[PDB]
Amino acid sequence: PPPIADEPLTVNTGIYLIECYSLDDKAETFKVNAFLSLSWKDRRLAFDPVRSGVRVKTYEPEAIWIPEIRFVNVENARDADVVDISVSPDGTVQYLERFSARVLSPLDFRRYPFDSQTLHIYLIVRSVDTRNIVLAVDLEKVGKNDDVFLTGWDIESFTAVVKPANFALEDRLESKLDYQLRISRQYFSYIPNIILPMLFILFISWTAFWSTSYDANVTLVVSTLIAHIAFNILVETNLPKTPYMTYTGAIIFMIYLFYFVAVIEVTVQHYLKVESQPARAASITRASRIAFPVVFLLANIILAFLFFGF
Amino acid sequence: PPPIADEPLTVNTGIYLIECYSLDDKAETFKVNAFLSLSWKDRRLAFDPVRSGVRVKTYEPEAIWIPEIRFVNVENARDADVVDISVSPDGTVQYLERFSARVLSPLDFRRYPFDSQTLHIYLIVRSVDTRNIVLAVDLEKVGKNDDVFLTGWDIESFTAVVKPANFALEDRLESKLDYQLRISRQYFSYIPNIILPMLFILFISWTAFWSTSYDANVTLVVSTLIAHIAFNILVETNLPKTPYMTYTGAIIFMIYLFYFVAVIEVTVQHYLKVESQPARAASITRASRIAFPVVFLLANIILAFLFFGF
Amino acid sequence: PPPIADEPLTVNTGIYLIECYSLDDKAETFKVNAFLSLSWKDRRLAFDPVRSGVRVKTYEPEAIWIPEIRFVNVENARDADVVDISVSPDGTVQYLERFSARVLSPLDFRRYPFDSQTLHIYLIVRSVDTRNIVLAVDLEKVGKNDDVFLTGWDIESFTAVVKPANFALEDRLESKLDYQLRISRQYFSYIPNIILPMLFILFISWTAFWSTSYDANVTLVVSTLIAHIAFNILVETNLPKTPYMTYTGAIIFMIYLFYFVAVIEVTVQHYLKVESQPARAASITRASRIAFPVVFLLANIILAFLFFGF
Amino acid sequence: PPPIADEPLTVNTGIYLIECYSLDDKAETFKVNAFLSLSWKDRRLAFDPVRSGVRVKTYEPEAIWIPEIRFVNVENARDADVVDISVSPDGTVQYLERFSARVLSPLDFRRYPFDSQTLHIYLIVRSVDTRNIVLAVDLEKVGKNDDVFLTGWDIESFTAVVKPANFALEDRLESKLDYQLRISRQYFSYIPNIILPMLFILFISWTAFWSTSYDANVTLVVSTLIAHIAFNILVETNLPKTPYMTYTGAIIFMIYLFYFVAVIEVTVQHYLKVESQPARAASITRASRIAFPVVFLLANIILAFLFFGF
Amino acid sequence: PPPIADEPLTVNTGIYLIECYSLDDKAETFKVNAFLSLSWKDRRLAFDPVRSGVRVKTYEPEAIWIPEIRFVNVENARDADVVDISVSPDGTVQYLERFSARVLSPLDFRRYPFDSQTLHIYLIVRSVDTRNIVLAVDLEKVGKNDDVFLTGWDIESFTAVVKPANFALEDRLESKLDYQLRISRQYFSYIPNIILPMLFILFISWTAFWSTSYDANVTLVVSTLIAHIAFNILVETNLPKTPYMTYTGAIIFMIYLFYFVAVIEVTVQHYLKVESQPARAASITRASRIAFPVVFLLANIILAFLFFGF
Ligand SMILES: [As]
Repeated sequence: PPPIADEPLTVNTGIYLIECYSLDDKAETFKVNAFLSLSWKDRRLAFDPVRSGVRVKTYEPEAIWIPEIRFVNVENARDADVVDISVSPDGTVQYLERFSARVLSPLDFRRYPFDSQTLHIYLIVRSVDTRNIVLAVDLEKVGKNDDVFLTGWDIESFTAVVKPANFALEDRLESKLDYQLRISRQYFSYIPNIILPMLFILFISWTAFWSTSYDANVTLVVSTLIAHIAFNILVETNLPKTPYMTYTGAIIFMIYLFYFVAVIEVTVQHYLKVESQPARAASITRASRIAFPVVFLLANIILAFLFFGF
Repeated sequence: PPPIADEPLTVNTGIYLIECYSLDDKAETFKVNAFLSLSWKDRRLAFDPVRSGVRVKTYEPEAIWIPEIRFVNVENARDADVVDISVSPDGTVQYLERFSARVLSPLDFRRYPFDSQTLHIYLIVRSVDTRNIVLAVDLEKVGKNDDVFLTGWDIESFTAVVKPANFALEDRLESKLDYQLRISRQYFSYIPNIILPMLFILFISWTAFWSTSYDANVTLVVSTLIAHIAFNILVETNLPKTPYMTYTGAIIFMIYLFYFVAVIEVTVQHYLKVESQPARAASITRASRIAFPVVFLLANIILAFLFFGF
Repeated sequence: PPPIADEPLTVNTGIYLIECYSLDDKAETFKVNAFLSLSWKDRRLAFDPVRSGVRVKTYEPEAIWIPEIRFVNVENARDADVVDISVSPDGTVQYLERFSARVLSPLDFRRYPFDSQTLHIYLIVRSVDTRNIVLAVDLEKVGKNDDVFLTGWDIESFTAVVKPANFALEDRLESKLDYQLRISRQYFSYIPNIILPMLFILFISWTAFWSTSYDANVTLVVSTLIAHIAFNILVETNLPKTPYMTYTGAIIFMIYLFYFVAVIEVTVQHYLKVESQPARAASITRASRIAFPVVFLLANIILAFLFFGF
Repeated sequence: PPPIADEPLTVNTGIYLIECYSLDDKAETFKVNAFLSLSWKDRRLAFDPVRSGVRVKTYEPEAIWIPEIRFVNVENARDADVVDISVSPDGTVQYLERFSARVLSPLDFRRYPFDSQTLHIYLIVRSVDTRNIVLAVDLEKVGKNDDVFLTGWDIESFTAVVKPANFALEDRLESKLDYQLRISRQYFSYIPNIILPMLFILFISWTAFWSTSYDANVTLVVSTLIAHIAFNILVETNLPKTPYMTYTGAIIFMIYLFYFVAVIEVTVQHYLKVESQPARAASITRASRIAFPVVFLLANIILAFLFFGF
Repeated sequence: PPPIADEPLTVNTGIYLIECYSLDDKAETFKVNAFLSLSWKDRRLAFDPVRSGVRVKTYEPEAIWIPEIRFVNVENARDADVVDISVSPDGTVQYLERFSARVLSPLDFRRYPFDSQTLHIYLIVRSVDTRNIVLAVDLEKVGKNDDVFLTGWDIESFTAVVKPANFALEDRLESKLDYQLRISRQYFSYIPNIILPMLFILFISWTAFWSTSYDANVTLVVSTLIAHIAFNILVETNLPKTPYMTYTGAIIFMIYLFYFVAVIEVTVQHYLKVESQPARAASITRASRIAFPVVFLLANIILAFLFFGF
């Protein structure tokens, strides 16, 4: 039984994030638990305050016509408990639920450890014989408690795009709203646990540039290579198959080369050193011990720049 | 209370993918959230527009007879919220739900990293005392929003096989429709993260062909073999027990042989070199350093061709 | 309100597997999604066809008395949606649900990778003031679609034991039926991924029988031992704590010995070789390089036979 | 509407384990699926058999007053389906449900692999204006089918403590009953898979007592130490953080010492052997090769005894 | 139908922990199963005891107006079964449920293995046309059975902050209460299983200070480094990405340096020893064998102090 408007019936939305959690880089999802608020004039519900009880009367959901606001990017439909309904005397309705949904917003792992993401919540509304246009009421959209959590992320700002996108879908226009959650990743921990440990094994690798024992230079350079894979693999886990190159995975891969030529050298500073031409061998090893650190720190400036600097 | 047709009652289906996600190579499943649309003539619902309200009247699901459209390849029954119902005056009904199901379609890992998959959704309908034939209405089957996601997959095309398959099941014919989602894998990331890292460890392996120290050639060749397992295992995880040979697992296994004979050689270039016959030993190592890269790059053309080229 | 039979009321069961999945060797469970079909004469429901509507009338579940068929080996009670009810005129009822349960059937890992399992589904029915006997109707028990999946398993045959087991439980006899699903494991993949890789590391281990450097024979034999654990552990994961010896775990353990004595020898071919008695040492190593492969291939025939051949 | 007793209303309980599974050493829980049976005299329900139908009349749960029997050590409230209700003519009620709960009973990992556990199920009942006392009816407490499973455990005996513990909680006495499940662990598999593999690596370790090459005695003793961690870690996984010392973790830790002094020796038999005093060095190594095996087998008798023998 | 108070209606809360479990350091959550108790005067419910039945009358939840007490830090809404309701004659209502919620409270891993945590439960209540103020009744808040478990934690004390925090949220004041659970970690097991095993591998590392073979000093020091990662990684698992430095992760990282300079030395005591200046080399190694243990034990006092001592 929809409210006989005179034109498109505006319905006034607003989300108040209460809990925010389980951001899942792999699945590109996150859990949210907030308030949903809705308002609309249903002139029928109008009531002489004086002749009746008080300012507003409260109804159960069955009694009133209430507009189906579905979310768009959700796994299942959301779990919502209706907190209150409050018809004003002119026929203005105050609806408030407290939903708990798992949201499917995508992420840009381009700068991975140093990435900033923007999450989305959608809310379509499908029209009928009155058109339904959604729109935001920013007094119930300051939705964000001062304790929203979201581990391993700094939460920058929850806001909403005031202009709805009015699609037409299978012959009844829908109205879609864009609620936005902006987040910076907490990259700190990736340093002591990934970046540094990773760099160290790289350096040890190439003390083989001050050694002359092939036997202890393989035992060295090769053993270190292994550990890099333990890290390569460790990272490549908490991270989806991007069809594009992730910054961290760039440098994590640039590295493999520095282990490769490293080997090449130790191998060469050996074929030379045995081809009775140490003249050359200890010239190479002599230089290797300079070229690598440079070309690395160089390539990383190149890389680092190539990603963030662009 | 079914609509007394005069022949098989056609019911007009149509899916509009809204969200698409959690494709699970291991389980061979994916999550989907779309519109389901249905139409049929229920002459009873017919109504003088002029003597009554307007173009169409809307009903709750309980009021109208509505045909049970179950999905076939689903884990549980799907979670669906009814978006709208709209009986036309001739008795034509417009049903629209927004279901959210976890779909069980199988995949062909034959070309694994470079594989293209086709996913399915089925929709049977069980007949009664009127036969029910489903059929597609392609205006509500352009079902695919321009933001369907599906991480790690490029989405080629959502369409449907217009001719239903009319089975007879336990004495009431059912009508089944085939909705098709075609996808190409995003193979890019498998390169910097699996293929390349994997090839590198292989090459280092066989710098042992320019070494002459057994001790540093095992520490070398053996250490590299281990890492290959870290990769072998890494891959063999995000991947079901195919009863058949997966391309990537082919080359991932072809490799083990190149590690084996590698060892064989270093081992031989040692039993020879100590059987006072370096004449031979440094003839073998001499050639090993050519045969392996060739026979590999050769075998890979052979392999690569054997898979994609056929 | 049970149907006043004149003796034990037979209820006619039948399962039609539609989906079959998530077989979990660790938990000894599997997921299933099938039809449940039931029939019984409730003479009360009988109806003059001529004086009434048609062949059969359909009821909602609340209207008719319907016998509680619980499954026995289930985690929670099963999730079932009622597909149809059809009382015949003599009072014969056609019930059809589509349940989706997680089933708890045990497995025999004795021949592990080459094991064949038989899964079970039970269906008790608890009697009241008429005795209830269940029994199978094999026209609704050809339950098995031609697309049942069950990854990593070949599905041999779904059938049922026609004779119910009529227990008496806490004073009301129950009737239990045995539905059986027989499956052979798809052992193929365990070859390129476990068995072979495993054998290789074993062989490399004992090239130490053609080496004479203790230093490169430990670096060798010990390094390989490690990798075997990586495999030992890998396997010991997707596999419950059987109180009995699993074939694969037999040979996976027989192996440890061949690594042990291997060490013993290299260690001995060293205490001898340094006790100025290479006379003996290179006699041992001489034989070791024959005994091991034999005694192995021998023990494996012994083992293999001991398991499958008995 | 409770039954107006004349004193404490006795309610007669009884559990019949049907399925038993997912014992979780880490979480200290287990899943169970059994019958719950209850009896009480509700004189109101009394009925002239002769003037009425038969021996007993059956009711739905809403009709009769039925006593809330909650379980105590449960994660969530239990999932129970009511199997039957049967009021006798004196007003004696026969209630039978089939619940399925996840139970939270603790375990004594003191003798870990060789531990015997006793699990619990509780059933409080909160009184009102008649006191409610629970008590066991041992004819519905032989609850244990002859197929109860519980992988990796031998099930010794399901029984119950006949005397309830009548607490007073927040001013209404409660009555609590103790159902007991006794289980021995199936320790067999821990031998081929943990204990033995673990002892082997220990012995190999100290063939370094018959070697004289520090270089191959470290590559030896150190490589073996690593593998022990692979086992140390493997075990320390399927096992909660006991605030106390687990037998297995005792010997798994005693071991580390035998690796430590082992190293000490090889290290010493080297500082000695190079301080031109092999007089001593090969006196130490000479004895080391006796002391360790003894002091070990000695300490293990000490340990073993200390745990099981006390 | 709310109770027409004369001022803010106080509602009297109280939790009695019955079961406590699944504390999840990674997710920062825990499961709880307790009693919730509520009291309020609803003068309407008042009843002449003499003219009516007895002391108190009991109602079903539907009959009475009952205040919505939502928990705040919960994943989903909590699963609660109503145990009893008991209106006194003045209109005083005794509500008692037994809920089972998964609670989202954060933790301070600063002292990780030796950390003490405080968990929270919240209970808002949203006002209407009478203000609702919650408050604690400490006779139903001694909520904590003498068998609360919580594996791997010693439970210090369950209590509550008597003064509610009265927020105003979207125009209706809410009242929030703070229930507190204080817990000390059971750090014992982390010793035999992490700390000690970890220290051992560190010591062995630097027996390389009494060795002079570079080849056996890398095979030594490098092999031990690997094992430390097996531990580094092991730990870094059961532990969230803190944006801050965890004590255990401090010392677990301080370590890497002692492996690094260790290498440096062995590498140097080799470039020196071969630059025909053993004068120096065996002066360094001479000192290394003192400096490291000191600077370590020193840094650990520094570290240990830095964390716990501040
Ligand atoms: As190694």
